[PDB]
Amino acid sequence: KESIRRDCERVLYFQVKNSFTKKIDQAPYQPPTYAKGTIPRVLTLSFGEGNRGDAVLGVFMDDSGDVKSQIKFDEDFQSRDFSDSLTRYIKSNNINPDIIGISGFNIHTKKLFDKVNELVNEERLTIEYDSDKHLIRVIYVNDETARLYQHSSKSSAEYPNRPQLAKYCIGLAKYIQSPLLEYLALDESMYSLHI
Amino acid sequence: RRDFHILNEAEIFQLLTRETVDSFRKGMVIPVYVRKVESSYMSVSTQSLIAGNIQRQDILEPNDRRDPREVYSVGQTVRACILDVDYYNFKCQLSLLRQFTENQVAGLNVNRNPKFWDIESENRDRQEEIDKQREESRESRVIKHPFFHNMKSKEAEDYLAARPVGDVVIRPSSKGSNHITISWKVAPQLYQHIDVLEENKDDANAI
Amino acid sequence: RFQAYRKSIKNYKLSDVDYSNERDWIVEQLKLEKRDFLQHLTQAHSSVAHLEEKFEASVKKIVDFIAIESFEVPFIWNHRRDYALHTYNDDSNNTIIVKLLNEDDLWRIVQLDLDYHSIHDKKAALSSIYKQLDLDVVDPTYEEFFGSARTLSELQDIDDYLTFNYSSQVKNLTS
Amino acid sequence: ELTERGKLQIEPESPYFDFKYAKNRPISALTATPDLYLRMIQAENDGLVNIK
Amino acid sequence: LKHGTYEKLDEDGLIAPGVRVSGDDIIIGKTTPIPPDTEELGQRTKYHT
Amino acid sequence: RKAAGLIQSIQRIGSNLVNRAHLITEQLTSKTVFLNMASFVYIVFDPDVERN
Amino acid sequence: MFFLKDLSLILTLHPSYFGPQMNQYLREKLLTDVEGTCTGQFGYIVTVLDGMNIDVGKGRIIPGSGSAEFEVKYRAVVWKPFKGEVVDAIVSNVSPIGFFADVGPLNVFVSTRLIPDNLVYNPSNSPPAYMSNDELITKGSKVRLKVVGTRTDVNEIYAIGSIKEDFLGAI
Amino acid sequence: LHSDDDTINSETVEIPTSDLRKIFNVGDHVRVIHGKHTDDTGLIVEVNGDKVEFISNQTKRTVIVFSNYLIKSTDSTVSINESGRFELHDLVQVNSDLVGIVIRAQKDSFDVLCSDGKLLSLPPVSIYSKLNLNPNQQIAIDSNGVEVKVGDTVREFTGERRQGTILHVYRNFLFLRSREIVENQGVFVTSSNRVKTI
Amino acid sequence: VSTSTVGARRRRAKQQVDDEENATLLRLGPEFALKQYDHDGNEHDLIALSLSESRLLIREALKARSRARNGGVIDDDELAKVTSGAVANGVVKKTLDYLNTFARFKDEETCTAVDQLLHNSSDCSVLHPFEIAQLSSLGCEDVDEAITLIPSLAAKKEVNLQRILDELNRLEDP
RNA sequence: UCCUUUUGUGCGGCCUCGA
Repeated sequence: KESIRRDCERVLYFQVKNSFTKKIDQAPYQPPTYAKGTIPRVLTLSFGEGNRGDAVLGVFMDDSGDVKSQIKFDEDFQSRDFSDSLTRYIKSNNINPDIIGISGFNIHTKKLFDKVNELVNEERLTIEYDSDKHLIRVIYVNDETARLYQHSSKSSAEYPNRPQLAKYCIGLAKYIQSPLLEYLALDESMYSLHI
Repeated sequence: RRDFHILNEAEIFQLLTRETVDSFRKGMVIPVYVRKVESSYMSVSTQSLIAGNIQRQDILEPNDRRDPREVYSVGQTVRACILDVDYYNFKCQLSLLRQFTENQVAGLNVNRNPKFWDIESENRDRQEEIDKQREESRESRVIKHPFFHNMKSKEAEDYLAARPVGDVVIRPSSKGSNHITISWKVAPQLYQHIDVLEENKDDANAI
Repeated sequence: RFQAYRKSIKNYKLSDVDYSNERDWIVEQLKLEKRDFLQHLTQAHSSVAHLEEKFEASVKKIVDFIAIESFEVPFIWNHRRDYALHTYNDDSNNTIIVKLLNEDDLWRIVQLDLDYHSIHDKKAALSSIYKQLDLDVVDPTYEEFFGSARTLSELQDIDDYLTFNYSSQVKNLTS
Repeated sequence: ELTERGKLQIEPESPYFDFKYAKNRPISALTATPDLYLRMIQAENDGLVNIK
Repeated sequence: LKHGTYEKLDEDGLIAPGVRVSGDDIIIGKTTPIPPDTEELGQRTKYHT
Repeated sequence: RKAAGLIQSIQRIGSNLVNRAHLITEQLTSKTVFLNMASFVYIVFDPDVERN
Repeated sequence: MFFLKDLSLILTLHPSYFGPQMNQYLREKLLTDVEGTCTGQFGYIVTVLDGMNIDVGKGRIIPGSGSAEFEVKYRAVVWKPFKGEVVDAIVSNVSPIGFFADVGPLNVFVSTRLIPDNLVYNPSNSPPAYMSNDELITKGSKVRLKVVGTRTDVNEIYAIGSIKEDFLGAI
Repeated sequence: LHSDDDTINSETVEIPTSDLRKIFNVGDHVRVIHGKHTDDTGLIVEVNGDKVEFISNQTKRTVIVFSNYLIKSTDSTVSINESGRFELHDLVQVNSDLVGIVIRAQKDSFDVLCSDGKLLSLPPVSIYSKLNLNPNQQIAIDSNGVEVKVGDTVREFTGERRQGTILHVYRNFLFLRSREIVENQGVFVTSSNRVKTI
Repeated sequence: VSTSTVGARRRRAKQQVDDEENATLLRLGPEFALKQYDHDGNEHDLIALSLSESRLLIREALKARSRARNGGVIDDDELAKVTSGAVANGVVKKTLDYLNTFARFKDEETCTAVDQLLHNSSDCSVLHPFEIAQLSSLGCEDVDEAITLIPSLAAKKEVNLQRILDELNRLEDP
């Protein structure tokens, strides 16, 4: 019984190790016409729980890892005003995203994803390297590390004047920019993940 | 490193709902919160906010002919069985029929091979569990009457032995609380037990 | 990480004979654990003779690196990969590379290296107990099932045998 | 085999229901599915079942 | 807010003459400002001030 | 623990590591530890800065 | 250590049970509420002597609620450990921080700082054990330990033992 | 003062606090006054003069704190209010596909009972989120088909035939609170199909 | 839950050193004092019980309850299952296992002889009942061993400890 | 897709009502 227990524990150990290896083995997102491993410029959006009251918060991170121009939208995301505000925000000369990431707490995030994707496709919002032109990509972001990041005291000390949802957006953008370092930043909390 | 992983339909569904595509699939039975009731369709919302739908052929029983509005009401919660899942649009179809909601109990593919599963012990244990679910509670009956005495048949005969012919005693019947046996002395060491059936009883102890 | 692994080891520096026994024990353990892989290797590469001998030599070289040179698994995997694979030219002059070991096997070799020292301590204690027994003539059963013993369960069985059959000497040294 | 605790508490919901009445399972095949045997051991530690 | 009704008030917060009033109904609408809570976490038009 | 000691040593010498060999010549690390870690830590080389 | 004590319990009965079987129902309720319980003041109550012939007296009707309150006095066997007492035990689990033993229903935890150093914990052993040259203590092995401290909970008791003194350890 | 002479033991002496050092005996309940391990209680194990070692009650592990930071408090009575982000008996999302209910709460850790019955001990930061389910979602249906809401008492019919009052609802699982199950402070997990309403 | 027959004990100002529980100092507290009172208020002595006496009493009470519940019509498992309460069943099972694996005297007559020897003896007329229970329970073999395990017996040197221990070993079934 | 709601001051002074 002891021998079979030890053997099965070894096999399960190697299976868990392989699963975790599959989890953390991810390169940063490669923008088109750029060499693999280049850090992209990221814009992340999330209204939170998707309720009536909840507003959409955006965070833009450049390729150097510096958070720039956090903004708050003060209108219903299903209206034309939100679309106009997002179009003005993206087309601003000081912001040039390579990818747009979206994540949330429930199925209402699908409406935001579809709205942003339809707006990007219709307005033809292309990547601004400031030739061939490519539209910005809109994806769902796995928020395994963002939900623990937003409550961490390190994040709170880093950004004292920001709410939790802003920290969630920063966590999503950091995860897009470097998944490995975001997993490392969890420290003892990474053993509680679903491996 | 490998390229950045992009979520597929199943991963997006698991991300947004926290229900895997294994624990939410065809044939499962879940409780759903009814939201709309119409003549031909019914719209419900599950626990994880996935919008369900049930059609006229799946609301009412084949022998039923009443209108769907009379049968269910908004705000009520019922059990339903999944008939289809659309993992991309977060929509599902359900059925409230008895054949789907209740009969499908063995939802797990347990390998019940006779050489690999103890079938007979399982059957004996399940039979004993049904024989324990058949257990019931029971208690004596109390009646207030001058000629009523809580005695057995032989006890009533012995009580009537000391009394002359024609005296009457009343005792509870063995056929149930709805029956009363009346014993009267026909002759010395000869007694007749007559069972009386009670109708329109106000209570078990009542007359 | 090696210091953390070897912090519990009372004495890590083995003698030459004990080190050779350790290498043989790790080779046998890997042969037991990787039976299906060795069967696949033998079946699918029948044209090459004595591949299992090359596997034994590779495992011994990896054990040599880990124990004597104290190389960790990433360094061996990156800069010592030629000792973990075998190459040959077929009849059609086809260059064929066969991967005998992977990174998980290197980690398993590290684990077996850590595991064997408990067996070595138990065997040393059992041999010391036998020395204090001081038999006039060597017991053939003891040496027979002590030379071939490779798990601590069999060492415990030999310990039980010795404390039973020679209980009087144990009592004298000291139920 | 099931103890009384195992005879009662082993419900379909429980993860131990997979091996409630298992038999004739060879040792050689246990290493292919380590989770099954680990769940058997953990059920044994709870005092529900006995591995024979 | 109170449990009474507010639909009888006008734009200026005052009821008009000729309107029927029952108990508890609101006849004068007045508000005082309050330093807003952490609702600047995002409440587009529904943060109390 | 070795990483923190290495970081503190680099910050003592000037927070800049010119060459891989300086992990040995400046006594920052021992022989076997450097032999393990030499090819897994790198120093970004700018040709415009180093014309020689 | 086991003792005989005269204990009392207050039992409240709902008026729906005011029948001829009131005494026996009170007896079974008392048995279910006393047998196996653990009170920090007394220790562990294992059995109640003469459990079918306990006097219950006359219940007092609580004003304003109708329910009757009964004062039931009984004699029961009670076990309670004491500080500085040496008792036998059986090891139930082995861990690097120490070993857990069972003294009847009570579970006693002994840390390594109260264990002699020669009894080195061997995790490679099958089963894992705290072993010395002449001593080997594992799961199911008889051990004699001395209770040093007792921790009282709401309905539980936690005891801490030690084996560092003489005439202790393996037996 | 305490001494071998009886006549000395019956005398009271007033002594300045500047020349007094506390005496800590092995096996005494002591509560930490101040430090990183503040409000931790347990039993003294080793007294190394100035430094005292004791097995904790909350973390149940040995902690080394200086003797100046200890007060002999025979009972813990620790209140966990104004800490963490989780009230007692909160239904907390552990990770992506794991959930549980807080059974006991501590200053820097929590005890969580999973839906399958396994108990976990985690730091507050490692918990994924807290499930604030709506009241309509917090409704289940018993084996008979009768609706059962939070606060409705139900009693099983399968298995051990236990009884409890509904504390939380997650999918088909009902978290019940009971008086007689002292093992987990009354909290035991059963599916709604196993219970009948009273 | 259950309340002792000893009550009152109201607030005062003096503090005593004979308040902490300690087996070595023979300070068993007020609820386990040498003098007790029954339901009638009469004088009563503290009743200690060795594992043999406790095992006999629990077996007798359990079999009496089992016979009574069965209409007056030996296995430890069935006898434990007679009782009600799953936690109670586990507790009585653990006590039955502990008593069985450390039963020094499994016979009624041997236990009676042990109790008579430990009670009617002139030396034991001063011995505390807790000391008697500890001696009959732990099964010590030496005077020095008994003194080390039981510090209270060190101050009572007027007891023929060695011959009593040898008689206990003789009565103990090998 | 939308619907969604909750509570009250304190302290004095004066004038009255029924005995």
